[PDB]
Amino acid sequence: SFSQAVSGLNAAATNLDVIGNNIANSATYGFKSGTASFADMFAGSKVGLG
Amino acid sequence: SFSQAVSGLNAAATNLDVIGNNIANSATYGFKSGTASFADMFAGSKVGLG
Amino acid sequence: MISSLWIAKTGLDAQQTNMDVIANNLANVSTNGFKRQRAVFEDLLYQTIRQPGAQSSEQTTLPSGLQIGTGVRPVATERLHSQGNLSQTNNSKDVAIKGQGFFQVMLPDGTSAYTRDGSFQVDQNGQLVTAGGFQVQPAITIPANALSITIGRDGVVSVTQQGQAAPVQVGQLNLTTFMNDTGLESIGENLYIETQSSGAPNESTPGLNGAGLLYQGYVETSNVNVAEELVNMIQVQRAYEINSKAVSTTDQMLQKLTQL
Amino acid sequence: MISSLWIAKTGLDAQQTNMDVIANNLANVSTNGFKRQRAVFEDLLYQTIRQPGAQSSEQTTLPSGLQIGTGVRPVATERLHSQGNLSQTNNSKDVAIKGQGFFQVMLPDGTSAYTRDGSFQVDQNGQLVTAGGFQVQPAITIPANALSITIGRDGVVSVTQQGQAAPVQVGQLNLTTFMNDTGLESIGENLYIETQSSGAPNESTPGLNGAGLLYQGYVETSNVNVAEELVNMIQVQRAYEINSKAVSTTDQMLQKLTQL
Amino acid sequence: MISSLWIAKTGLDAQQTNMDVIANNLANVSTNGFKRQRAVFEDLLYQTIRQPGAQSSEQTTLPSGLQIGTGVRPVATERLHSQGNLSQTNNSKDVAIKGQGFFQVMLPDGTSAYTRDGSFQVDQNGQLVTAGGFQVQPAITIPANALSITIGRDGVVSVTQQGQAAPVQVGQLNLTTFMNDTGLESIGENLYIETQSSGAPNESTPGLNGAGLLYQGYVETSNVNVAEELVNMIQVQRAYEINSKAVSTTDQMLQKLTQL
Amino acid sequence: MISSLWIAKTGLDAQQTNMDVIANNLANVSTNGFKRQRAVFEDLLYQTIRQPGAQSSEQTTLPSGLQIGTGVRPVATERLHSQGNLSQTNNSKDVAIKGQGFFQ
Amino acid sequence: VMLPDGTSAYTRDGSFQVDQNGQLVTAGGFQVQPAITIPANALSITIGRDGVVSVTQQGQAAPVQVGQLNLTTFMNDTGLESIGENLYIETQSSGAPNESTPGLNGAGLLYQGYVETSNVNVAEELVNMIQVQRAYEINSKAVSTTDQMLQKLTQL
Amino acid sequence: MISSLWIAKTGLDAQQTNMDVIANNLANVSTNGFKRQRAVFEDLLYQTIRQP
Amino acid sequence: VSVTQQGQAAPVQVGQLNLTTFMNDTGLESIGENLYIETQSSGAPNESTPGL
Amino acid sequence: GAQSSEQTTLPSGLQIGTGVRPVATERLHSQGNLSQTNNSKDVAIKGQGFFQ
Amino acid sequence: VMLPDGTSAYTRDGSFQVDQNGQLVTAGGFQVQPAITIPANALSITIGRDGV
Repeated sequence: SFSQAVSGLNAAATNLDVIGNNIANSATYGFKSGTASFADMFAGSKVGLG
Repeated sequence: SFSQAVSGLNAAATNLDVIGNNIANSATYGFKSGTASFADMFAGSKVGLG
Repeated sequence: MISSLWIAKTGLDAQQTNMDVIANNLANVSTNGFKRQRAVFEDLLYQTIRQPGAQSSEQTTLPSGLQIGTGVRPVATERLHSQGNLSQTNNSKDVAIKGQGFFQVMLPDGTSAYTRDGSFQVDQNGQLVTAGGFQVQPAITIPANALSITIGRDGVVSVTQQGQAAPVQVGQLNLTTFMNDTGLESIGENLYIETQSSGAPNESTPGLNGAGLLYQGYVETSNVNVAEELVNMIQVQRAYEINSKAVSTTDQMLQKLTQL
Repeated sequence: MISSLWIAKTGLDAQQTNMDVIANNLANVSTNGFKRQRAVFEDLLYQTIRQPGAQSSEQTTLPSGLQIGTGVRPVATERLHSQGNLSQTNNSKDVAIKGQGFFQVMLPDGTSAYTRDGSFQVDQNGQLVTAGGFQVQPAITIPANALSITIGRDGVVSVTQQGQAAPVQVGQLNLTTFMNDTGLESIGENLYIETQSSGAPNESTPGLNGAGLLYQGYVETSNVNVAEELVNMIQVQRAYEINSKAVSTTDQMLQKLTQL
Repeated sequence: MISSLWIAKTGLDAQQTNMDVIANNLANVSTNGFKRQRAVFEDLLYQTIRQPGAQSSEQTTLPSGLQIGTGVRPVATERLHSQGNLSQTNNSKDVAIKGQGFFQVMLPDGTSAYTRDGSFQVDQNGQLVTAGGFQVQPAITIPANALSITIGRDGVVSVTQQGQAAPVQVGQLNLTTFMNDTGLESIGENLYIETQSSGAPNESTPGLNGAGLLYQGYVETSNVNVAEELVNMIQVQRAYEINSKAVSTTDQMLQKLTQL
Repeated sequence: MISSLWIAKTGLDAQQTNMDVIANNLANVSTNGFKRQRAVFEDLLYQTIRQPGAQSSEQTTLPSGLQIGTGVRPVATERLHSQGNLSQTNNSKDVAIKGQGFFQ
Repeated sequence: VMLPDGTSAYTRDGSFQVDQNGQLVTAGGFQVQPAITIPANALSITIGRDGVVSVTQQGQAAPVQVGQLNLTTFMNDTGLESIGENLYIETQSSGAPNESTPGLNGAGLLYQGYVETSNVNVAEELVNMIQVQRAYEINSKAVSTTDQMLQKLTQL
Repeated sequence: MISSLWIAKTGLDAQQTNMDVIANNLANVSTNGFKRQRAVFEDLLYQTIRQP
Repeated sequence: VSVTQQGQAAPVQVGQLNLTTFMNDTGLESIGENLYIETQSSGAPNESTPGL
Repeated sequence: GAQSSEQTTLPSGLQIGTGVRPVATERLHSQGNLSQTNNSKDVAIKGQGFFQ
Repeated sequence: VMLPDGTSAYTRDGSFQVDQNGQLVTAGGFQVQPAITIPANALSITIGRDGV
């Protein structure tokens, strides 16, 4: 729960960095916006890893 | 590990001193702003000094 | 004096090392061209007692014998060599690297150190020097009558004199790359020297076989991430407190025994 | 000199061994690729005196006769080989295992050891080694001018050179699986060696018949559950208290016999 | 009058010596340039009784005969001559060493002592003295109306005068290095004198021959690490308690002898 | 009454002196032209026992003998004579120093 | 370790010091075998896994090998004679001292920065003191009983 | 009881005097012909453990 | 009795520790130096592999 | 110091001592820290004098 | 050790002192041969492993 929560914290930070990069490039000719895709990291099926 | 953090606190205080001095001279003819540069104090690697 | 006490006395020291690394990283959050550290740990001795796999009978083996272990030791603190974010502080004397190369600087004793800090100054004689006063190599002199300094993406330093429409080339800045960037020995003042684990210094031009690119008016900031250091402090503090609790439990156990 | 004192001494030694195991587990919390250990005890000999089941009388037998037991002894310490939670260190050379495989390294002596920790570095010559400088086999040679190292899910190590849109394969990282994973002899330094109780090392590709998947930029932290360790510390302290009280009670009884 | 009493008395004395060293280390937390101490212990004599290796039979030997040992005694006290953490005192008169050098000062008796403490003052005559008033060597004298004192990384002391655009040199702060730094005899007042076990005084400038670099405005704090001292206090207390229990057991044995 | 107790007693006294220095520095924040104090300590005497460098055998010397030390003592309290921040009170009689002089 | 008289002793206490002429010696001043001389220009001394001692001097980017730490292995360890100050001398029960590199021929490894502590188990010794004391109190009572029996016999 | 405690109590009282002066200055903003106060402090006694 | 040799993932068998069993163990002759010798009331020393 | 022999002297002879006694109770006449009681009548001395 | 009559005796009591003319003597005052004479400006006397 301190490694499953850290993973979610880092994922949210990555998403926010992507959003900030999209905002900063509002006026940039030829720029394409970016989005982040997340996937779970299950192991056994009863033990989630974040 | 107390001196290492005290040094960082002092560096942040110096940065804020420079920022405050720059702000106070917003309207002062012939004023050139200041900038503080920092360098680490590694002793023999594998340990930090601040 | 007792085994668990030594083991928990190694746990305390390892967690103190982790806190030292975290605090040193947080203290240098603003120094340009900084690479943050990461401490790695490994298991100490493992007392054999009953040997694992020992032949108890003539046909039955003993699986996973009584392997009582000792505490922990740290192998080393390794530098996480990643590209710090570049900052546009718009000065002609600040240069930032985009790849994985290093600037070569000549130490006063005649040896050469390697630095990724790009905040360069000009001494009274006109040479490019590091902010600590160490002269850069292979020496780039700047005339007194200089109007503008232009350092291109290939490291060519040009100076435009008065009333002349063409720039004058005053040198060529080269980047040193190593087989192993982690093995370099940090000597402070944002300086690293060569060690035998870092191979040999391969000098290269900025854009060819693997030296990085130089951007003028840019400074390379540190790669330290504050939030991760905060979370790591919260976890190191808890681990240190729990190991101290183990020390206290051992102390209490030794009390009753002696009292008997 | 008296039986109860030997029994209580054995109990005290067993509880001290349990505390030593707990302290070793708590000292290796920050170690990557560490597995927590648990000790299992067995009761000692049983004095026969009156053989149960003997004829108590011509037509009747003795039900559950007089057996006097000795103390306790530890059988073995078993590891818990389970997947620890993954941690993102954002490093191109850190590798974590999702399944049940091990990395193979060569000791300087020429023998082969096995480690689950994936914190890898590169030496001065280019080969992938562990933190202790041991060379990962099968030898993976990273060339001088590498820009990025990609390690896939199936163990292929590729290097992307400058100006070439295709990546150059420079090795193949395999995983070794053993029938009995807990039977390996731990030599410390995060290293396990094969014993006769750990079967034979079966090499396999990471993704095939049961080797795990390799994740780049991830490290497998220890599986030590700390709250369980605190509760077990409480339990061990109380058990040591009770055994010491038994020793003290036996001491008080022998005193009255001396006084006689 | 009984062997065990003398042995346990020696043990008590050794533990008291360990506690004395611990208290000395703890009392000097705020001392600049202080080095922590460690005690080394050895076995005392060994009563031979049976000779191990003697001829028991015509073709058999006596393996590991009856050797009875005496108590314990401290061998020696060793310092940990390592770099202490630096502290910024923002004073132009305070100098810190980054390597392994010593400052040479002159005692009032005319003999030279060596100190790593950098808290310097200027006397009424202008000579750079230490906090106790001993004159550094050489007499780095200071002019009358100095505005600022600049001590470089290589020991060059310069003074900036008024109306003069160039700093004047008033001395050269040198460092003394020894073959064995642990062999220097401590005399108090943060002063070490030469002995025959500390080699010879090698005078050198800061930066060459290994001697360290000088930082102006910083002081070298003590290297005492508190957590080790606390765990060692626990160790000393419990070992002292065990040895006192052994003394008490010997006392009860002797008393039982007296009653008969 | 025992050596370690005296050493710890000296350490306590030194730390108390440091606390007094800090308290004095704090009490004079609003004073004009005040220079803060800093205390410097020194390590006390050493009980010799075995002499470091004493010739044990005919040829081998004893390195780093049993130098059991006593506590600590404060040498001095030094002022930091540095130019404090100047404050404008706009008064015709208040004077401030820019360098390193003193009024008599 | 080489003793002043020239005969070699053996120790497991790994706390070493450099003497005034370089030279690694034990804390008692006896020189360790074989010879390692550390120069003045040394910045850091590293002792490897296999006992190789390397010294880093200023300027040189490559460490300079100085000496080799050779471990002496006996085949009967307990048969050694404890000569006092953390030293054992060979006897007829522990003959043939085999010099070897650490890690080879069954020899152990070297960890630098760590010292092996005593293996004395404390609870065992306390329980043994209890047993010894009560045993000395039951033998003393046997002495007293024999004395009383003799006094009664010789009184008539 | 302790020198540090007396020094800190004295510093507290001095800062309280400064606060009272500031409050009295603020309370008399609208008064005609008022002159605001300013407090001047000084160092107290200095014990000579070792004479400079 | 098996020993571990360096580099050999397998133990080397050295010997078997056999136990001698007597019929009337109480009839043995205690000769002093923690040794019993066979006496006509404790005859027939049967060597055996322990456990069998 | 007595002549133990015809040519030698006795060093440090047999002195058996009795217990311990208190000599004197001395006062430490130093300057205590000042406390301000906001009283027009309380006076404090700064040097080394006494009121009569 | 040298007896008053001039013949040499032998002792194992290692408690020695020094008399007023330098010189090491026993607790009884008899002088020890060989003759070892400690000077007056001595700061510390070390007796080594080999009797130096």
